[PDB]
Amino acid sequence: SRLNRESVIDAALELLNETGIDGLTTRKLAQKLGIEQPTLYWHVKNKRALLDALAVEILARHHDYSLPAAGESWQSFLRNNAMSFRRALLRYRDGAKVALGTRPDEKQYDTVETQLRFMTENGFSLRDGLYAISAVSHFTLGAVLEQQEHTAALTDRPENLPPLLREALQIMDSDDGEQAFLHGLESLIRGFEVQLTALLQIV
Amino acid sequence: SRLNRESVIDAALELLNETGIDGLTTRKLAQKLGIEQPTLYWHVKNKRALLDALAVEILARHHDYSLPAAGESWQSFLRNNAMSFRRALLRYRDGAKVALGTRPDEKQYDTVETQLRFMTENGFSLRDGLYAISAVSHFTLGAVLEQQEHTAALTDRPENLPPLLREALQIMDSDDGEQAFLHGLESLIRGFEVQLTALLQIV
Ligand SMILES: Cc1c2c(c(O)c3c(O)cccc13)C(=O)[C@]1(O)C(=O)C(C(N)=O)=C(O)[C@@H](N(C)C)[C@@H]1C2
Ligand SMILES: Cc1c2c(c(O)c3c(O)cccc13)C(=O)[C@]1(O)C(=O)C(C(N)=O)=C(O)[C@@H](N(C)C)[C@@H]1C2
Ligand SMILES: [Cl-]
Ligand SMILES: [Cl-]
Ligand SMILES: [Cl-]
Ligand SMILES: [Cl-]
Ligand SMILES: [Cl-]
Ligand SMILES: [Cl-]
Ligand SMILES: [Mg+2]
Ligand SMILES: [Mg+2]
Repeated sequence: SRLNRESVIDAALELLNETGIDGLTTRKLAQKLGIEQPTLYWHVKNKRALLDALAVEILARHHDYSLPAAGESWQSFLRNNAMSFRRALLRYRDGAKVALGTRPDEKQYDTVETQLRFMTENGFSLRDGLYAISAVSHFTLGAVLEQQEHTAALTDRPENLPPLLREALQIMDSDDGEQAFLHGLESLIRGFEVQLTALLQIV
Repeated sequence: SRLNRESVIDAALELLNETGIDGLTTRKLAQKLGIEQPTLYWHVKNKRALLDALAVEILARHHDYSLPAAGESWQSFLRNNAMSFRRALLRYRDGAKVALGTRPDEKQYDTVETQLRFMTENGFSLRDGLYAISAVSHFTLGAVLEQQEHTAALTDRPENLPPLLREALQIMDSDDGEQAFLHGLESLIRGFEVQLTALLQIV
């Protein structure tokens, strides 16, 4: 079928959604596209290049809150951004795994620059703004990964529980992870705020 | 060589450290142990079972701060716990990936029960204590994953940067991730504290 970037990525995303990140091999991608491997190699040199581009396209397709609204507070922006990031990562199987370790793509420069600039405009040093942004990303990535990967293990295989753990597992099995995610997100945001407002005060 | 649980795990950990989580196949494990695949299958039925046990053994070997000291504050415990968790996950290549999605093992029941009990004793509901513990784990897992996975991509492949992003990348390349990790950890902890102390107050 068609082998422009867009179609190669479409097909890769589809494949990722079926077989997960393990199953995203160049041989399997070639199979899905209906082509021979040297044909694919002309367009896609290895798994790594594919993963970088998938990371970018996942956000381009489904990350709709990349930018602060007019007059939006930094707290509100971080909140909306994190929820959108989460939604995008959950869209595809192992999407958070795909996103891991990446750096902003040229196509993401203006977006991430605006994010960073906006933090500094709200009183953060570049460093402290970056630390807050990173912590939000890491927390969100960790939550999504444990949610997605837990689900992959339940279909892989299936008491003596002490009571608090028994109940803690009941709490976790009664929700997809969103409740605990949103709770931790508020904690994290308020903590940045305490830090930011403290200035040079011991806090 | 010897095929008790301990030796199988030793060898798997070694293999993981060399080839990462992709390279941890039962065929390669058999090769390292010097055995045929049906021999290995008797001891290890699939990759999933191997991963669960590796998650457990990584913490057993290198997670030394699983339990609160006598009279230790919950804040201090969470801090020390998170640092220890991080250190354990960084010990092996893709260790954080190995740990993802798991649930406490029977061998971890008493430990995690004590953690949960200790939070409740310090004023948290079981739910809120769990939410704090989870957020710490997720944040820590996310940070380690992006640190480890970033490093794997630098050896996989190698300007037009706007200034804030340029500098943000300089900041990130000048440290292994620990500084930003420890900064986010304090934010997260203080946020739990604001939540906890607020009780029924609007906060
Ligand atoms: C500022 C920044 C960000 C990210 C990032 O990886 C990064 C980096 O690797 C080095 C220096 C700065 C950054 C994000 O991944 C990203 O997910 C992202 O690309 C991004 C985006 N493209 O919209 C975001 O929404 C941000 N958000 C999840 C906090 C975050 C912003
Ligand atoms: C309480 C709890 C924990 C963990 C966990 O996975 C979990 C769960 O899946 C369901 C319900 C409760 C828990 C941890 O993974 C673990 O990493 C862990 O096993 C653990 C340990 N074994 O010592 C920890 O140190 C904890 N810490 C990283 C916050 C955390 C505690
Ligand atoms: Cl074409
Ligand atoms: Cl295209
Ligand atoms: Cl606002
Ligand atoms: Cl033996
Ligand atoms: Cl043994
Ligand atoms: Cl203390
Ligand atoms: Mg990133
Ligand atoms: Mg866990």
